[PDB]
Amino acid sequence: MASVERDETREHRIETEIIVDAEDKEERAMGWYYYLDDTLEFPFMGKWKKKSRKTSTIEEKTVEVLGMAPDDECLKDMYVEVADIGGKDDDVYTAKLSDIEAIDVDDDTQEAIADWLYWLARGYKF
Ligand SMILES: [Ca+2]
Ligand SMILES: [Ca+2]
Repeated sequence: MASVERDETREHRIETEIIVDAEDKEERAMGWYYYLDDTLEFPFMGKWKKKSRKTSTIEEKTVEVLGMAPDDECLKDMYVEVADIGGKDDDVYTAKLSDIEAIDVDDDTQEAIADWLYWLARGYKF
């Protein structure tokens, strides 16, 4: 639980659109995956604020975000394909959406990310 709520409007829009028929874990994951992709307008630039290896601290890296991972990944958690801008600029990886923040993106893309970060802080429902 966390108080990451402007009002119960978010909970009701999750309930009446994203997960309305979903409660089996695969459906919960797919409901989130479908509406998050559709809201996000990839490609976009972001910071991979990777949870550190040392502690609950952050090891940031600057990345280009190509798209959400396959549905085969997105059954377990929200994930995104990413390419390192910092040095490689020629190779690709995958990151949790839970460890990404967008940079200079449109409002709808940024809202999907912020809303997912609220769900992350809330402690999930699947
Ligand atoms: Ca069901
Ligand atoms: Ca889309």
